[PDB]
Amino acid sequence: RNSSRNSTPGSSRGTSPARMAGNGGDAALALLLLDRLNQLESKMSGKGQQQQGQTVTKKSAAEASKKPRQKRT
Amino acid sequence: QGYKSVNITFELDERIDKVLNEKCSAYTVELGTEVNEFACVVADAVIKTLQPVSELLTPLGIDLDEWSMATYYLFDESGEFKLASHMYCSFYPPDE
Repeated sequence: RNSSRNSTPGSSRGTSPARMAGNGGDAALALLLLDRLNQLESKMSGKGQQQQGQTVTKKSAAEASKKPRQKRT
Repeated sequence: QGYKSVNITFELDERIDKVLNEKCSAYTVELGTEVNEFACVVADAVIKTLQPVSELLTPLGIDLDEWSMATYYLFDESGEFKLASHMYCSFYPPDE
């Protein structure tokens, strides 16, 4: 119902485990928000990404350790 | 020249754990990154990429309003400031 094509459940029956890890894929309800927004914000050229995470900040972490600033007072 | 990148766990446990651990858990440090800016940087990445949705995140089970207003502390063992391969980003002190 609702879904017929694309995305499969994976494994359903099991009694004797051998690998322990490997049911079908990753995430069940978080895949919608993750895929939609994480791929929506992507504007760089690549298409085939294997490892996520490389850069985050440069001016925020380097300016705080190089030049200390006071807050409130 | 080289960057030291590591994986962090910010509140993640049984929800969005592997999702953000594989997508936004590898940050660059040792090139001038601290712990306070580390908590604010992880909070900013998750709040910048995941927050623009809200539609699925609010019925999902999380509030998403305590991740942008409330900050977490980063520790490695018991409660010390050190840089390791896997750091723990969670709340430990009392709330005022």
